[PDB]
Order: sequence, then structure tokens, then C-alpha cells
Amino acid sequence: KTRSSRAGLQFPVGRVHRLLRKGNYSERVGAGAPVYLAAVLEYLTAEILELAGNAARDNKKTRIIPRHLQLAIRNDEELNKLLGRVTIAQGGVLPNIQAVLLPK
Amino acid sequence: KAKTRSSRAGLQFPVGRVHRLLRKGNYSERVGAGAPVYLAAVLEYLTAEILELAGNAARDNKKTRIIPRHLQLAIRNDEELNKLLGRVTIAQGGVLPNIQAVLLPK
Amino acid sequence: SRKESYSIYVYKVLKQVHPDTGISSKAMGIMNSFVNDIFERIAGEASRLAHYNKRSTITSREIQTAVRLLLPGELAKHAVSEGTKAVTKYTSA
Amino acid sequence: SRKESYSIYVYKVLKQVHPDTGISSKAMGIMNSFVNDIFERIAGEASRLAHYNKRSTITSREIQTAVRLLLPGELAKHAVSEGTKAVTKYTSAK
Amino acid sequence: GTVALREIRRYQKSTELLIRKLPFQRLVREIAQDFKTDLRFQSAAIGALQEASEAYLVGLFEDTNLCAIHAKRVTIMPKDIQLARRIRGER
Amino acid sequence: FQRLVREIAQDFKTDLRFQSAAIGALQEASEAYLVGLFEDTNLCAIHAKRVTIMPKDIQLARRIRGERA
Amino acid sequence: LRDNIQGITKPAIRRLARRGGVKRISGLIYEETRGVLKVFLENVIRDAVTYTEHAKRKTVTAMDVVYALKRQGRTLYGFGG
Amino acid sequence: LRDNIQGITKPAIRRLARRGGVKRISGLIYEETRGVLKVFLENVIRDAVTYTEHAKRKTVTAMDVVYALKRQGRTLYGFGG
DNA sequence: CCATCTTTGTGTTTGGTGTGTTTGGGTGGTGGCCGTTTTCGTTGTTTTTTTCTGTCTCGTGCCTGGTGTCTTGGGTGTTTTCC
DNA sequence: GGAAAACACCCAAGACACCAGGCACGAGACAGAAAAAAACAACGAAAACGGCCACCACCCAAACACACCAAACACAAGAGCTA
Repeated sequence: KTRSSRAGLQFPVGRVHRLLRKGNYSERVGAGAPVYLAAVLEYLTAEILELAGNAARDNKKTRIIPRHLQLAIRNDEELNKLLGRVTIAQGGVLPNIQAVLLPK
Repeated sequence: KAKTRSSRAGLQFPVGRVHRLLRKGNYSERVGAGAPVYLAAVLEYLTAEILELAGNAARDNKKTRIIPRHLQLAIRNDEELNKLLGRVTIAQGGVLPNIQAVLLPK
Repeated sequence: SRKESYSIYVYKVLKQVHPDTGISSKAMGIMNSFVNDIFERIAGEASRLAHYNKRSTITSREIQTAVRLLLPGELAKHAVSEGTKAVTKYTSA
Repeated sequence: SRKESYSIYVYKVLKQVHPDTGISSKAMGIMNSFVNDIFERIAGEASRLAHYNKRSTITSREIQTAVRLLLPGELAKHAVSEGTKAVTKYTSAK
Repeated sequence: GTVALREIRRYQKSTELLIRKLPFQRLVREIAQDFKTDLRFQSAAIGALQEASEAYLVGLFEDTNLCAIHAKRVTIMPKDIQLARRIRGER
Repeated sequence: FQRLVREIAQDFKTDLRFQSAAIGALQEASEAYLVGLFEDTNLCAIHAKRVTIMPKDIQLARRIRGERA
Repeated sequence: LRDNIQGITKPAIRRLARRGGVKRISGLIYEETRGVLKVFLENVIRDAVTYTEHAKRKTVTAMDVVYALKRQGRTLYGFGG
Repeated sequence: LRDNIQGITKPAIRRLARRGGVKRISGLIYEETRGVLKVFLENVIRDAVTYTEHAKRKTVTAMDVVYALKRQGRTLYGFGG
């Protein structure tokens, strides 16, 4: 019955359609636009959550912490390229020391 | 006689044209009456300031023709105008003459 | 009151990719902000494309080209493929 | 299909501020692009800021606040004062 | 020199805020007072300001460390601060 | 420069005609970008007590500008 | 309130530099860092207080500060938006 | 068209560096400037190409170029923007 | 650094409902399609021109080693001021 | 009310700055080479406009179930102490 089940998606297509209609972007919205946008959102959130789960597993943790999200974002070239101008609250910084500063 | 809103408000910029562009530029269903007048006044002030500084900079160059060079000189030599127009490149504007102090010989 | 969030759907995709992994509330807010930001970027750029070509309708095409415009590299290609597959699966159902 | 432009008004204000100075067609294009860009910036900021407060109207207040948000320094104060002067001058006539 | 690397490793592995809350709160209120009087403040706005300022200062210090590294030095100087700010575009 | 622009554009989809105004705009943008990068690289060289710019200053300027990750 | 920027202590600046991986610190760094922090705080607070003034509010909310940093290209995740 | 990256000749890039106030030029810098120019041109050309492809056209116009540049925060005045 | 007994406070699940998403039909126009014109983009040829390429000499700017000092770093005990 | 941390003071150690020296490497100018630039003509892919025609999305109206709040109990890993 739901458009999400027809499109094989978990994100609500109707919610995206309503946000596009009442968001003052254009006069009319096609039927394929919310489905496409929901699929893109689901793929991106699945990718970042997959990398966050991998980072949490590597850190021997069971709950994802914003530290793990920061690590997952900063260890991925495409994601941190996309999210260059984003600062994650309570995320810290990536551990990096310069080669020439290490002691001798 | 149907007097223009620009003449009613004492402006040179077209109030009707900016009103139409605001109404047609997909912002909000309805547009207040004072917003096109205010926007046209702001645009007038900004173009007056820019054209004034450009005409002055041309006057130091002993020229009667305003070129992109004078516009670039007027924009980059004013602190607040440089702050506002920071991330724009003026076509055929050139670069301000700037030589570093320690770059020079002794 | 009635505040909207993407909590349930993020929970579903999380249990899809990691059934045994949980997530904190601060991370949930971070995910909601991320989804809202990406949604705003793609929808606004699609509207801008519609404005450029003197068109009044947002279809799958302008959304697709906005996805190629914003996302960098392989990401954009896989997102375009996934969206196209979702569109034809919806159209054939 | 005559493309609209701000050329005549820019020439009017230049003749107002500099009676003895002319302007090249390229400088006219740059001035037109500048006016258009400032228009889009202020209009988009006003539309967003209006959308934040769940409001349907762009009034003089939204334009004034957008001008204060964008213009840096004395430019903002002078533009706001002259815009308010224009608004009250329009309101005093009919 | 050893305790410098210990501090680097500890703070780069930690996630808590390093700026003390009450002096930053008083600084924010003192700065905001001269724009408008009798100003109230939500706690979450102050926390957001603290987090953003800390992230910005960490990024500035990283770029400044790069600038110091360029000049064959290990100690950061104020000239590195204004070099990083000038190149990044702040005035 | 026009041949270089055509060479770069050839890699995506051929039979792409390029108006003279587009080529001129691309040239102006490239010159502005290169002039700004060289100003930053001159600042980098001056900071390192040198008067000759090196590729390491180019890489550092791009790094701090954010263009290079 | 008078001369409160000095409340940002010298060990706090030390810790912030340690987070950035800095090994040695000159004595003149702290005052310049305090000035930079003051400039940044003033820039954000100006836009935030303008957003509060337009909405006829008397309290600064988190949403205004987020919106204001986003308008400065400093988008914040975790506090709404 | 085969490897015309050498068309950006050494006196030309010397002139471009000279406008920036640079007094001396290293011998190894020219390949680096050619590389960064190639990268920038690659990005802008890519964005202009997909803008044109969305418009169902076969010729890239100046409007697509100015649009792509303005979308990268490099707004260009003077070409019908 | 990880690990275990014990704490806890916040994640996860479950019932009720109301509001938001789903079905049905009708209209009007946005947009797809085709066809014609005609502007402009490419591709090709010739001369003048001016810059680009190459080679030779060498002036001075970049890099390396030594001294020392003064500048910052480390440890300690206390008060205080942040929680 | 409480306790962890800034701050002043005193020793020490090592990196920055300056001097001196040497080398090599771009800079400058002359000669030879290139091909960019401007003018000019031809062919034609394709862009803007116009007219037609239809499927697609908006609008009202009725309906029901997913997603919200309230409220409940579970259990991840943080607290300190061991090795």
C-alpha cells in the first residue's frame, strides 16, 4: 500500500514528497523525484552507518558513539571530501602526528 | 496620471521590475509592499557607492572612460567593499600593484 | 509535542547493515542533521536546475543530475545506480 | 524577447554621481552582473529567514535584517538608513 | 619532550571539551552584552558556541603547525597565526 | 588553452562544441585562480626566509586552502 | 564585566594546541590566540543576536546559533537544523 | 588532440607567477602549476559538461561555465551572470 | 592497555490514538515531439608577426656546519575558583 | 559544600638565530625555430521558435494504519582495583 514498499525502500517516500511540495522549491513535483531522493538518502546513510559500525567493531564497542562517526567520516576520502566544511559535535579529531616530529 | 512607484518613492531603480522579479523568483506566495522599495533603495545605494569610487579612481587615472580596471581598483581598495565582494573575480580587472617590503633589495 | 525525526528509518537501515550494533541519541541527532542537510542540498540544487531550464516540474532527471553535481566520485555513480533501480522497481510494481 | 537589463538605471545613477564620466559596455555588463548577484543574495537570504519564522511575507523588516546580515560594517548602516528613508517617503505619498 | 608526545596522544584520543565552561560562558555573555542588553541565553546555544570555537581553534592550530613545519622549526609563532589566517582568508 | 580545454572535455563525451565566450570565461577564471595561488605561494616562500618559490609551497598553500586533502 | 577574555587560561590554550599536535609553544601565542577567539566569537554572536532580534525574542536559542554558523560556512551537526 | 598540456608554455606561466609578485622561479615548479591548472580545469569542465548534458544540448555555453564557477564559490562577473 | 564485580541511566519495546499517508475520480496545462529557419561553430588555407626554444656564461640565493644563549619545559606546593 | 586544577617559583637543556662558507642553478642575452594570430570562405550540426496533442500532477473528499507519546524494564560499559 505504501510507496516505500512499492519502491523497495525503508525511507518514507510520502514524507519526502510532502517536504518537497511544502518546501517552496517548485510549483509541481514529479512522481519519480521523491523515490529517487529517498533511495539516495538511504544509500548514503547505509554507507556512513556501515563505516561507523566497522569503526565501532574495530574499537571493540557495541553502541555507535559520535567519536565513531567522526572516525568513519574522516577515514573515507569521498565522505570527508563531501563533508569537508562540517564539524561533528563531541567528535574530536583524527589521531595524526607528523613524521618529522617523532623522537629520535 | 498613473505615477510610477519609483517616482513616488524618489528612486531611480524600477520598483515594479524588482517587485515582479521577487514575485516570480519563487520565494514566497505573497510579497509585502515595502520590500521592493527597500530592495531597490539598497541596490541604488550600492551601485551609487561603487560607481562613485570607480569614477574617482578613473579621475586619478586621467581617463573619461570607465573600464573593468577602474571597477577592480574601486572594489579592491575599499575595505568593506573588498569584504563584501571577497569571492568574485572581475573579468579584465587585473591585479592591484603590490610588492613586498623584504622582497626589495637593499 | 509533534517533532519529526528520521529515527525509525535509520534504525531499520542500521539493523539491516549491523543487526547487533546500537547507536546513541546524540549520534541519532547527528544522523538526523546529516539527512536533513543532504536533503536540503539536493532539493535546492534540483530547484535551481529547474529554474535554469525554465521548467516548473522536478522529475527524476534533475534529482539525478543534482546527485552527480554534489556527490564526488564513485559515491555519485553508485547513488545514481541505486536511485535508477528504485525508480524502475517502483514503476514496474 | 528583448532581454531585460539594468543598463539605463545604472547610467542614470552614474550621471547623477558623475556628470562628466561615461562607461564602457563591458563595465556595464559587470555592473549588471553585480546588481543581479546582490539581488539574488538578498532575496534568497530574506526568503530563507522568512521560512525560519514560519512566515509567508517578505516585508521591509526581512529585507532590512538580510541587509544587516550580509553588508559588512558602515555599508549596512547606511543602506538600512536610506532604505528606511525610502520606505517612509513612499508611505508618506500615495 | 616526552610529556609533549604524551599530551598529544592523550588529547588526540580524548573527546571531552578542553575549554573551561564558566569562563567561556562569561566571555560569551560579556561579548553579547555590547550588542544588546538584558540578553538571555539557552545552555545549548552556549555549548554549540563552545564546540564550534574549539573545532575552529583546533583546525587553526593544525594549519599553524604546518606553517611552523615549513620554516624548519618545531615551535609555533604568532607569524604562523597570521600566515594561516591570511591564506585561509580571514582579516 | 582552447586545445587544452577541448582535450579535457573530450574525456567525458565527444562532439561537444565550445562557444568563444565559454572559452574566454574559462581562461579568465584559470588566470585568476593561478594568480591567487601564486600570491599565496609567494607569501609561503617569504615566510620560509626565501625569495624563490618551490613546489612544496604550492602543495602547502593548496593544503591550507582546503583544495588538497 | 571588564577584562574577562583573560579567563581563557594558558593551560587551556596548551591543551588546544596539544590536540592539534603542536610540540613547542612560544610565549606570545596566547594573546594572539585570545584575539582570534574574540574575533570569531564576535562574528558568530553578531549574526546570532540579529536572528534573535528579528524573531522578537529575548533569549538566544541553539537553532539561531546553528543557523548563524551555517551562514558562515561552519555547519554544526548535533544541535538541530 | 594529443598531449597539449605543454601548450601552457614556460614564459606564459612565468608571466602568471610574475603578476603575483614572485621574483624567482624554481625549475621544477612548472609541472606542478600545469598539474594544478589541469585539476582546476578538469573540475570546472566536468561541472559545465553535466550542466550542458542536463540541458539536452550539444554545445557548452558561457552560462553553464559561469554557473559551474559560481557553484564552486568562484563567481565570475561580466559574462551574463 | 584489557579485564571482572557491581551500578546506573539511558536504549529498546509495547499499548493507544490521531494525524498523516493512501485510494478514487475529475481538469487543466506543462511538457514532449516534430518541422523550419538561420545563426554560428568548426574546419581548412596563406602571410606577417612575435614569441618560444636552445645554448652559453655567471651572479648570487639556497643549503649546510658550529656556538651559545635564552627561551621554554618540568616539578612542586599552595590557593582558589569551577563543578 | 567539595576537590581538581591554575599559578608562581626555581633549575636545566636544547632548538633558534646568526655567521661563515660553498655550490649550483635559474637569469640574461643572442641566435635559430614555431606556429599563433588575423583574414577569408564553406558546410552543416544544431539552437530558438512555433504549433499540436496528450499524459501527468494538482484538488477535494473519505479512510485507515504508521508513527507519535507514555511508560515500562533491561543491560553496556563506566566506576575502581589487578595484573
